[PDB]
Amino acid sequence: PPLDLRFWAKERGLRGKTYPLVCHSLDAAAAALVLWNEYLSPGLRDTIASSMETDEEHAGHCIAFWAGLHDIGKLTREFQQQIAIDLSAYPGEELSGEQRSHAAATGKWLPFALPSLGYPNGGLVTGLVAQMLGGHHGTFHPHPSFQSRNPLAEFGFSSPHWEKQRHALLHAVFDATGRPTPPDMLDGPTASVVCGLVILADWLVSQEDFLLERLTSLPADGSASALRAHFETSLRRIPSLLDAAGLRPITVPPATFTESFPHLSKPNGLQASLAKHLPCLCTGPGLVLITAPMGEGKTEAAYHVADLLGKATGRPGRFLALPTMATADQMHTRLKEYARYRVENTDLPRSSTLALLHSMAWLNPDYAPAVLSNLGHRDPFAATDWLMGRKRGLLAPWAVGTIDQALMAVLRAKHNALRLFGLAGKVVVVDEAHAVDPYMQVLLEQLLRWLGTLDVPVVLLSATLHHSIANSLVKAYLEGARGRRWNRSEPQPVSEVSYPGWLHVDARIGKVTRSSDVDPLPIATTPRKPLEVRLVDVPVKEGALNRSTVLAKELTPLVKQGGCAAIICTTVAEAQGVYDLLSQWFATLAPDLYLLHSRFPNRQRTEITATIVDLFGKEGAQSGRRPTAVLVATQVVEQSLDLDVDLMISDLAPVSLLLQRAGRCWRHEHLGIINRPQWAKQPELVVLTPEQNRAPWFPRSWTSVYPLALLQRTYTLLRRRNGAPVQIPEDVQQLVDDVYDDDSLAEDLEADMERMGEELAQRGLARNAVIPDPDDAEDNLNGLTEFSFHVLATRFGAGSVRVLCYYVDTAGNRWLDPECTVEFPEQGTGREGRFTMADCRDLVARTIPVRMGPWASQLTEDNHPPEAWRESFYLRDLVLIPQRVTDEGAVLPTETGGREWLLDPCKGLIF
DNA sequence: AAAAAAAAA
Ligand SMILES: [Fe+3]
Ligand SMILES: [Fe+3]
Repeated sequence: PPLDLRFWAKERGLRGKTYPLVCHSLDAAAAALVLWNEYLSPGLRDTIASSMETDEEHAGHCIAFWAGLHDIGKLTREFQQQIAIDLSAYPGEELSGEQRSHAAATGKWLPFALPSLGYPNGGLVTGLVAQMLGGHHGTFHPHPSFQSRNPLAEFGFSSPHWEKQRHALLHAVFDATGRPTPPDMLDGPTASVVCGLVILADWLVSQEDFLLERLTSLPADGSASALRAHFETSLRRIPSLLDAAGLRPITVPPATFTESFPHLSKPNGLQASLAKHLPCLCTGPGLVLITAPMGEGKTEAAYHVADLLGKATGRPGRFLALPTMATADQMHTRLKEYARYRVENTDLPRSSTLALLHSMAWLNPDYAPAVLSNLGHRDPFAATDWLMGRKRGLLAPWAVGTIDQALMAVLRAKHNALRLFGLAGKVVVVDEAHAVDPYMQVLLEQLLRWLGTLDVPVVLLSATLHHSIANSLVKAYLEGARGRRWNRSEPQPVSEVSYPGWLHVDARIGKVTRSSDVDPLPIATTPRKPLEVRLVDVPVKEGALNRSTVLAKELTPLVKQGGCAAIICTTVAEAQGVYDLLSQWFATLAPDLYLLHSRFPNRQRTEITATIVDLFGKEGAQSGRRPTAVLVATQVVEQSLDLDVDLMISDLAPVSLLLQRAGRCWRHEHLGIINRPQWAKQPELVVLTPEQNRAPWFPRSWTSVYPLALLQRTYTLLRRRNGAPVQIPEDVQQLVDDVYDDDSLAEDLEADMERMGEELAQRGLARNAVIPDPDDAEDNLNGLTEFSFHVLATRFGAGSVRVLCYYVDTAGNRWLDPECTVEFPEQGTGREGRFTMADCRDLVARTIPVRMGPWASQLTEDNHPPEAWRESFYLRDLVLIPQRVTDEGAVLPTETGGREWLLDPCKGLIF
């Protein structure tokens, strides 16, 4: 039966014309063939073809065939009738009432039509292929279950008339894709990756410009030759689609370590070790763990290892995962200049974007941009509009972003196959591994498991990391590589980690090689004085600390001779108070005071951070800008601050964090450009702690952020040391390990029990969130996107919402400032009162993250933005916090949600 | 009671 072109696949946006289902099908086939050849990493074609146990050319054709069958389910009365169409010649299959999606039809039809071409009826291959294609809008469905011997009919495909056309179309794409034979073998995780591929094919050839063009040259009839021609014409056009979307591979030539960093004069201990010992080890897929301090150039080490693992696996793509948006912003810049220098300066990639992947990237004026428009004229690595979209970010050839963007691949959620696919062709590098908590850790573990089975190499960077965590992460990777999980009797892969140190895991044979194994000698780092740690008891007034006496004593030498010092507090109110205390004291004269926590407007925090890393940081010490200054802060000090302080005062915290904090003490001493006042004899950490009145007691505010047992364990650990200073990095790992491993450090058995149960809560909630282990998804993709009864989180806990303070006078008119000069925008200044990106930028610059709590259940009408803001994705979910201002001009504490709020210019948000 | 992230075809 010659096929009927009357059946459509697209209408909308086409100016009254419709695009025939055959044509869209072949476009998709052609798009997949091109993607397979010009987009996929060489080593991913190799992994995919191995699963299917056939050659790359056959694999590709199979895949092109499948992709051209994705919308076969549209060929039904239920879909076709949505527009005007003459179906007089096709009686039967009357509307069932089911309202069943075209992608579900596809998966319901294919299992029972595919055998007519060679596929095994009831076969594993047949089932997966159908299920995968049914998942093409991001949701997988169950295998079709049926009770009769006529499954086609049982599922609604009962018209012989409609059935010939469904078969004509099946044979048409089969013919155009070279009639490939069915593969012998196919498996879940492979199929899930191919699905992402079929999705990217649908998306690319669905762009209105592409469709409006193809509409000029539709085939004349449904003849084989007209259809062969359409396919070929579409083949011709797909590479321009890759160039326009920014998707071309970025390949970097092999080089030595010094060739790759020519402005690096002295290669480091770490660096010399890795570059010397790893190339022999990197023979194929595998994991490298590197644990080392700051200032040891782990960054340059990782780039080099990534290129090694890259070449070995035929994976030129990169994804670098960062703990924060700020650090991802920094690294994206770093990675860009590296790529500029490294790629052949003659042949710049002008149609290959290096993407930045996080939720605040759109509002980045550097990154965000301001069709075949300007093809081959963009700046190399520049962000493309296409790659701004949706869940496309991980399809960029190189990308840097939050670890969260990688974790979303293994969460039960729509289009997680897309992110799996985008990751599958890359080398993935996760930085700051020691910073992922138990919940994130179970997610990182399922990710590692899935990368392992997909042959993607992984570099894990960490500061000092507990051996149990290191073990978990390498065990998961290995579990994926080898196709089965660990036994209770099987010996652990990592029983000790050293700091500094590194480790390599071969996916194939499962062998773990430590650095100590290949050189007995320890790796040399920057020599530093041992860190002095001193416990100072602090009096307690009304369950809180009276830091008064102690702050006076320890800071007095600073008031005389100068120097930089930092006071770290466990909560915001505590930091807010301490700043008030030193505010009043310093009023009696010299020296500078600063305050940083999370509760400042975005612009003001970027401001405070900048003048702070400026004064205390490397560039300030090198510019002679370092003052002759006291920082008050919360755990913001823990991430991403270039600071060098002469003294640090911290509340008690888990040693891991207390050691991380103390990384600021004399951070840049080796560079003898730095003047330390006389009283600064040693690098020293003063740990504050309540004076007790038999297992240590701590303020409730502290035990709300850290587990009491953990505090107790750390206190005991440090007391036991009797004033002895900490050799860095010599005693570091020991302390990290023992604070958990040593049970005599926990005298309060009830609290230690509550701590382990809390961690059990975290791991278990994560275990519910993630997709199945690759071995559980072998013959069935359905649990990848299955959930019932809300979006699943990449981080544990209640989360935050951004708030926007506005101000009211006694009318009351509403203003954005306390002066009441800048009016509150009901509308934004764009044509037709619509908000621009610039509007959203200047607005989001004033917002503040607030921790979720009871207050959010008690909001009213005047806490919600106007009708107009409901339009903008960026402004929609904001919460307004009113601030009364008197006619005299004073700003008053103002009720919202059952408490009072006050935005102070020096202390930020108070409640 | 910290910090941290987070419309497609
Ligand atoms: Fe579709
Ligand atoms: Fe489609």
